[PDB]
Amino acid sequence: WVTVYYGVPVWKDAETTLFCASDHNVWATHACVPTDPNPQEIHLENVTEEFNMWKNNMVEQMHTDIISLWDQSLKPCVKLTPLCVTLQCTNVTNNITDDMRGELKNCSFNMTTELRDKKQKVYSLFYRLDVVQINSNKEYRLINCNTSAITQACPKVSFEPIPIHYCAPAGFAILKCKDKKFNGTGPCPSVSTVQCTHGIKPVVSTQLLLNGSLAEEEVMIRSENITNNAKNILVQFNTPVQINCTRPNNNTRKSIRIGPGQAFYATGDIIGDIRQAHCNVSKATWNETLGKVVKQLRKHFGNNTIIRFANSSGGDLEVTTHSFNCGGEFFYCNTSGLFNSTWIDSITLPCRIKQIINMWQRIGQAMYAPPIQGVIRCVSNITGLILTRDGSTTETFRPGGGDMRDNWRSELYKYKVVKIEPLGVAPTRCKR
Amino acid sequence: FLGFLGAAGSTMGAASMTLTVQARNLLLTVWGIKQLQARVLAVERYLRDQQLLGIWGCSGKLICCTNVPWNSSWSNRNLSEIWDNMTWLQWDKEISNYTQIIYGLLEESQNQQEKNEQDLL
Amino acid sequence: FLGFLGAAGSTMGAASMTLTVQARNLLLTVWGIKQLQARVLAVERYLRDQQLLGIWGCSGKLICCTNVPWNSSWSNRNLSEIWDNMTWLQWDKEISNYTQIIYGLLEESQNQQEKNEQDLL
Amino acid sequence: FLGFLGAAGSTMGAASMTLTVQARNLLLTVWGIKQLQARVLAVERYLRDQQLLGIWGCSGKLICCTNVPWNSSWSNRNLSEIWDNMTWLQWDKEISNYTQIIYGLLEESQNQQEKNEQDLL
Amino acid sequence: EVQLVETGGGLVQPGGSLKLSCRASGYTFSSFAMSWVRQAPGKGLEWVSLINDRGGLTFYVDSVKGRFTISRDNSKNTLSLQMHSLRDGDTAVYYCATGGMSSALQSSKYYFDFWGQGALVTVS
Ligand SMILES: *[C@@H]1O[C@H](CO)[C@@H](O[C@@H]2O[C@H](CO)[C@@H](O[C@@H]3O[C@H](CO)[C@@H](O)[C@H](O[C@H]4O[C@H](CO)[C@@H](O)[C@H](O)[C@@H]4O)[C@@H]3O)[C@H](O)[C@H]2NC(C)=O)[C@H](O)[C@H]1NC(C)=O
Ligand SMILES: *[C@@H]1O[C@H](CO)[C@@H](O[C@@H]2O[C@H](CO)[C@@H](O)[C@H](O)[C@H]2NC(C)=O)[C@H](O)[C@H]1NC(C)=O
Ligand SMILES: *[C@@H]1O[C@H](CO)[C@@H](O[C@@H]2O[C@H](CO)[C@@H](O)[C@H](O)[C@H]2NC(C)=O)[C@H](O)[C@H]1NC(C)=O
Ligand SMILES: *[C@@H]1O[C@H](CO)[C@@H](O[C@@H]2O[C@H](CO)[C@@H](O)[C@H](O)[C@H]2NC(C)=O)[C@H](O)[C@H]1NC(C)=O
Ligand SMILES: *[C@@H]1O[C@H](CO)[C@@H](O[C@@H]2O[C@H](CO)[C@@H](O)[C@H](O)[C@H]2NC(C)=O)[C@H](O)[C@H]1NC(C)=O
Ligand SMILES: *[C@@H]1O[C@H](CO)[C@@H](O)[C@H](O)[C@H]1NC(C)=O
Ligand SMILES: *[C@@H]1O[C@H](CO)[C@@H](O)[C@H](O)[C@H]1NC(C)=O
Ligand SMILES: *[C@@H]1O[C@H](CO)[C@@H](O)[C@H](O)[C@H]1NC(C)=O
Ligand SMILES: *[C@@H]1O[C@H](CO)[C@@H](O)[C@H](O)[C@H]1NC(C)=O
Ligand SMILES: *[C@@H]1O[C@H](CO)[C@@H](O)[C@H](O)[C@H]1NC(C)=O
Ligand SMILES: *[C@@H]1O[C@H](CO)[C@@H](O)[C@H](O)[C@H]1NC(C)=O
Ligand SMILES: *[C@@H]1O[C@H](CO)[C@@H](O)[C@H](O)[C@H]1NC(C)=O
Ligand SMILES: *[C@@H]1O[C@H](CO)[C@@H](O)[C@H](O)[C@H]1NC(C)=O
Ligand SMILES: *[C@@H]1O[C@H](CO)[C@@H](O)[C@H](O)[C@H]1NC(C)=O
Ligand SMILES: *[C@@H]1O[C@H](CO)[C@@H](O)[C@H](O)[C@H]1NC(C)=O
Ligand SMILES: *[C@@H]1O[C@H](CO)[C@@H](O)[C@H](O)[C@H]1NC(C)=O
Ligand SMILES: *[C@@H]1O[C@H](CO)[C@@H](O)[C@H](O)[C@H]1NC(C)=O
Ligand SMILES: *[C@@H]1O[C@H](CO)[C@@H](O)[C@H](O)[C@H]1NC(C)=O
Ligand SMILES: *[C@@H]1O[C@H](CO)[C@@H](O)[C@H](O)[C@H]1NC(C)=O
Ligand SMILES: *[C@@H]1O[C@H](CO)[C@@H](O)[C@H](O)[C@H]1NC(C)=O
Ligand SMILES: *[C@@H]1O[C@H](CO)[C@@H](O)[C@H](O)[C@H]1NC(C)=O
Ligand SMILES: *[C@@H]1O[C@H](CO)[C@@H](O)[C@H](O)[C@H]1NC(C)=O
Ligand SMILES: *[C@@H]1O[C@H](CO)[C@@H](O)[C@H](O)[C@H]1NC(C)=O
Ligand SMILES: *[C@@H]1O[C@H](CO)[C@@H](O)[C@H](O)[C@H]1NC(C)=O
Ligand SMILES: *[C@@H]1O[C@H](CO)[C@@H](O)[C@H](O)[C@H]1NC(C)=O
Ligand SMILES: *[C@@H]1O[C@H](CO)[C@@H](O)[C@H](O)[C@H]1NC(C)=O
Ligand SMILES: *[C@@H]1O[C@H](CO)[C@@H](O)[C@H](O)[C@H]1NC(C)=O
Ligand SMILES: *[C@@H]1O[C@H](CO)[C@@H](O)[C@H](O)[C@H]1NC(C)=O
Ligand SMILES: *[C@@H]1O[C@H](CO)[C@@H](O)[C@H](O)[C@H]1NC(C)=O
Ligand SMILES: *[C@@H]1O[C@H](CO)[C@@H](O)[C@H](O)[C@H]1NC(C)=O
Ligand SMILES: *[C@@H]1O[C@H](CO)[C@@H](O)[C@H](O)[C@H]1NC(C)=O
Ligand SMILES: *[C@@H]1O[C@H](CO)[C@@H](O)[C@H](O)[C@H]1NC(C)=O
Repeated sequence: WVTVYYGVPVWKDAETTLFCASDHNVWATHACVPTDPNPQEIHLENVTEEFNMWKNNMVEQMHTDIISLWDQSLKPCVKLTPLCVTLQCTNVTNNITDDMRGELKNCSFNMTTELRDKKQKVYSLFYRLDVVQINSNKEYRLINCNTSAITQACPKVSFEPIPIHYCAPAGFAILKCKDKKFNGTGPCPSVSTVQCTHGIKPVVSTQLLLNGSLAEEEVMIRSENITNNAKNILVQFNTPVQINCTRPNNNTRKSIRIGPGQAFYATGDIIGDIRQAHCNVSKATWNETLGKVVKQLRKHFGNNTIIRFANSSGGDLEVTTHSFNCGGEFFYCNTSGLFNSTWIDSITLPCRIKQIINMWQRIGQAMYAPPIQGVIRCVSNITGLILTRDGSTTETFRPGGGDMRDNWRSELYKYKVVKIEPLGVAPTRCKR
Repeated sequence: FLGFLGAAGSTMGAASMTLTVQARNLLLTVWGIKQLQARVLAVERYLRDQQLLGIWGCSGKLICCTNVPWNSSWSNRNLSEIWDNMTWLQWDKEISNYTQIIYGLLEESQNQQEKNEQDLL
Repeated sequence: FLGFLGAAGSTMGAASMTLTVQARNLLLTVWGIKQLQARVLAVERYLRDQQLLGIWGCSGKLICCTNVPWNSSWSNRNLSEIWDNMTWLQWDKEISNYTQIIYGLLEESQNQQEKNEQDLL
Repeated sequence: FLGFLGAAGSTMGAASMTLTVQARNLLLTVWGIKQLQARVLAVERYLRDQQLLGIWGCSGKLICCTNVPWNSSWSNRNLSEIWDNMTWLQWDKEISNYTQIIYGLLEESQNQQEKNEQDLL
Repeated sequence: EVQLVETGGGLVQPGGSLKLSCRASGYTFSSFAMSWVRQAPGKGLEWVSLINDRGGLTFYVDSVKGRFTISRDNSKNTLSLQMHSLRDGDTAVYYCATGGMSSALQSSKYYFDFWGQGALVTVS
């Protein structure tokens, strides 16, 4: 009666190592498998499968893979140890608008030349956020000098978030939930098997989620525990909100040789006048979008509840502002103009710019972002929010972020990895 | 018709006609190592299943009819329910606790068969 | 007599007596990875061929006589030309375009055979 | 009863009932490479033995009765001494020098058998 | 309610050939094995042939083993029986029946569940 079958369509939850595939990058370059131009997807009829986006180890793998790629891409670049010197700084005062008063420092210093016998007197411009006043009222040091070594990113490697596809190894499969209005947990019908994930762009940001995927029909609210104020709420929009950012300053770049084969890229004089970096969000669009978000929050908090939006709480710049990398430069924008309302042209968000960047939440590994010549203009899609609930007739929501896993969890929520188990036995009516 | 796992929601007797579909899908130094480990594992898992079929006397087959009786205590159901209503995922859950017992019995009946066949030659 | 590939220029029926000759020849961290990849690949290629023979019902054989008829459209030649004049390299070119058709037919006839043999037990 | 190699000191006919016991036990970047090499080798060694059984016509078996006669010059002993007094370790030493001869004969008789079976079909 | 309807010629010369057929309805044709049974003009029943549900396996009584062919087409819901050579001893009513075998993955039958009315064949 026992009959053995091999090739049985059975699987179990499993954790494995997925590989990257893709169609001068920081991330996926040549250490990545070329994609299949005609990838497959198979609908599974009558299959109900339980998904849990909050326990999805694909998120942990992506987090680890992008950090490791980031570091490998800085390892061979120029060390800026020679730059951690006493700086003599004054204010940049030439044609400065009020918003930029005190933002730029004109600093001179004694730098190493190619020969070990000689030094050179050089100068460069720094942002106020890059330096620390010491002592002699003009003496400054770079901010990272008492904490860490700093390296210069190689100005040939772009930070463009080129999409990565994750693919399963043989013996494993990735299941995709196609059930619209899937909130991240529990069972869903309409499951399909895919060879690989769609391309996911490793966009790094806080508060606002940029350039991601959109909800198919309705704005969705997803959380690990909606009643736990210690958990974040991810909000996925069903329409994009366009945001236009810029650094309206025609910068120049100069190369300072600091050794036999090494150079420091310094910000030189700025052409034209000095203006503040900023981002524009269409006001009507933002209001309509916020409209939809509240309508959905009411489903969990009550339709007679007062839902208020407020700006961020205190913390470091990387937490309280909207951080993003665009055009090759790192912007920190003030979002208090977006989250200032009860219930529910353009809105201008002022921004600050930094050159010394501490990625993720690490201490000890700083990088210097070389300046970009000319003027930067960026156009991107806001596709979602990270909100934290501040908490008896009202609830206040504030922008959150800083934990990058939340930005990938929002794209990988539809995927699950399973292991195929091809043997099975069953009673039949035959005998060897 | 159906591709890989397309029969997963089908009944056990509707499935089990697609066995070759699933069988064929089983096949910077740090990235190199991670991928070699994934590939080596896929091979090791494949070979363990093949070794197991071999010791049960089912080498080279997708469907292997054995000489072990079915204990009604493992699953007291008729062929009609098992092959026409149930899917393989449901079945796997139903008899998960008896898998090792069944495997032990399959190995033992093959050892006896293999020896009887030697004595007859 | 002949060693590996020594029969390559021989006719198909003179060759095919040397099948075990070829079958047995199929078996600083950067250098380590390059060699592991070469070794892992050799294993994966070997296993794919063995899996394929298995699903066609030819496991464990070097010569396997199947139950699929030969379509004259694949190659309209008599046994005398194929086995006495042609070499295997020439033959492989002649029917390259029909390889996938033939493979599909071999898999299907085995699925039918395997099921008929279950019903007879 | 006995686990892996527990039958090593037993006689040849007491052992050889434990064949599945042994068969199943055959299955910072620098550390990663050392372990991948160990795993790749285990697979390669396993497959060479399986390939060899295949070309001798013993695929899928632990005990395979062949059609090659035993030359008394390889070991002039009766079944009683070989199966009841000797252990497998002792036997392996006794006929070590004839292993390659025997293997060559096994391959050749299979080639002849395989062809005769084709002519009969 | 199911139906089995035998059709086919009823008068042949010995040494000739004859094809009978049976149209089925009211059940899934493809789920059942089928057979032919003869009723001698003045005696009892005799089993002649059996075909599997998928049409791949056929069985015969020794007396027709080298003469008759049983075939099935699941797309038309029909059986056929091709007689050749023909003997006087083959005169009988030929009944189409459902049952006889099993498919080894379902409960066995080994009995005949449904019968048609029978074609009458005379060998002159
Ligand atoms: C959200 O998606 C949008 C759409 O893709 C994305 O905006 C795009 O960013 C890229 C890179 O910043 C822009 O492409 C640049 O366009 C300027 C135009 O003059 C070029 O000069 C740039 O080339 C320089 O850098 C290259 C780096 O490899 C060098 O090779 C080259 O020689 C130049 O130095 C580059 O082409 C693209 O135009 C925009 N698209 C739009 C609509 O603006 C946006 O950034 C994404 N959001 C986030 C946060 O990333
Ligand atoms: C930053 O300070 C430097 C001097 O350390 C300024 O450069 C000088 O500008 C005067 C203007 O008359 C020139 O005559 C000097 O020759 C310049 N010195 C050098 C070394 O080039 C520089 O312009 C200041 N930059 C800003 C933006 O204020
Ligand atoms: C490196 O120097 C900075 C600047 O002095 C130190 O950070 C300051 O710590 C004091 C302690 O009361 C705070 O009040 C300042 O606001 C901090 N400044 C900044 C810019 O954060 C920093 O702790 C020093 N690091 C080490 C390792 O000594
Ligand atoms: C973000 O922008 C807002 C206003 O655009 C800044 O808000 C001011 O903060 C000071 C701090 O005490 C208040 O006294 C002002 O009244 C605030 N203005 C308004 C209109 O409320 C805010 O500080 C900026 N945040 C950051 C981090 O720069
Ligand atoms: C912002 O979102 C819109 C809508 O998803 C994107 O526009 C679509 O891009 C796809 C890409 O092939 C086109 O096929 C669609 O027709 C586009 N829609 C429209 C209305 O043009 C848009 O590109 C996104 N913006 C960014 C910067 O990614
Ligand atoms: C401000 O811009 C004008 C434009 O030509 C320039 O002439 C002037 O010198 C600038 N001011 C300073 C302080 O450089
Ligand atoms: C630079 O501008 C800031 C603006 O508040 C002012 O406090 C500071 O004293 C200025 N420094 C110099 C050297 O003028
Ligand atoms: C450079 O070194 C000389 C040496 O005396 C010193 O006087 C000068 O102030 C230094 N320059 C700067 C900008 O510190
Ligand atoms: C998501 O849907 C499941 C379905 O049971 C529900 O239990 C869960 O609470 C929902 N999540 C939220 C945040 O409400
Ligand atoms: C969700 O958060 C509330 C807040 O107290 C907690 O009591 C509840 O147990 C949490 N739910 C789960 C499933 O842990
Ligand atoms: C933002 O709006 C202001 C309104 O005058 C406009 O001048 C500015 O250029 C806009 N910025 C962007 C990035 O479009
Ligand atoms: C962004 O730039 C595009 C360019 O055409 C413009 O149409 C759009 O309105 C701008 N968005 C905002 C918020 O200004
Ligand atoms: C946003 O929507 C609310 C709905 O009451 C409306 O009152 C408010 O004026 C809107 N704001 C804008 C900028 O249109
Ligand atoms: C919220 O709207 C739903 C819609 O049916 C309704 O059932 C529910 O009672 C409403 N809650 C309040 C507080 O009115
Ligand atoms: C939020 O707005 C309040 C208004 O007084 C301001 O004090 C606070 O600093 C703002 N938060 C941030 C991060 O700017
Ligand atoms: C928040 O809304 C009030 C309403 O009058 C406005 O005065 C205030 O400036 C707004 N805050 C920000 C940061 O725009
Ligand atoms: C920046 O200044 C250079 C000086 O020649 C000019 O050619 C360039 O067009 C300017 N860029 C912008 C964006 O105005
Ligand atoms: C899914 O269930 C329906 C219910 O009858 C069935 O007809 C269909 O064939 C099932 N799907 C598959 C792949 O068999
Ligand atoms: C069936 O299993 C029970 C325990 O579940 C065992 O006692 C019984 O002997 C088994 N029957 C046979 C025939 O082995
Ligand atoms: C056999 O199948 C029938 C379905 O009609 C079911 O009711 C019965 O319980 C089954 N027999 C066993 C062994 O349970
Ligand atoms: C099992 O399949 C048969 C097929 O006709 C169906 O009639 C029966 O109701 C099914 N039983 C269950 C429990 O689904
Ligand atoms: C398998 O073991 C678990 C352990 O709790 C038990 O709950 C389950 O019912 C067992 N399965 C069967 C079929 O008895
Ligand atoms: C090469 O061709 C000649 C031509 O007759 C043939 O005799 C010879 O045997 C061929 N070589 C081999 C290896 O058969
Ligand atoms: C032989 O191949 C032709 C097409 O090349 C096809 O139409 C024909 O049916 C095939 N013959 C058989 C017996 O399958
Ligand atoms: C059979 O072989 C002869 C060689 O004498 C050849 O001329 C003929 O064309 C062959 N037949 C076919 C099927 O081509
Ligand atoms: C094929 O081999 C036979 C063997 O005698 C030979 O006579 C014949 O000419 C060969 N034909 C061709 C085309 O080489
Ligand atoms: C195989 O396909 C190529 C494609 O050009 C064709 O030229 C060749 O003749 C084909 N081979 C056969 C045997 O038809
Ligand atoms: C070891 O030798 C003794 C000697 O008689 C024997 O009885 C015993 O069984 C042997 N050990 C094993 C594992 O057979
Ligand atoms: C047995 O081996 C001897 C050499 O050791 C050899 O001469 C003899 O022919 C062999 N006997 C047989 C039957 O092959
Ligand atoms: C056979 O066994 C006996 C043990 O009683 C031994 O004395 C004799 O030598 C053996 N025969 C051979 C072939 O040596
Ligand atoms: C071989 O085993 C038999 C088993 O009874 C024993 O009597 C005999 O003495 C043993 N011979 C040797 C040489 O150990
Ligand atoms: C095997 O070869 C060695 C080589 O010295 C020899 O001593 C030994 O006796 C040989 N073994 C046999 C069984 O003849």
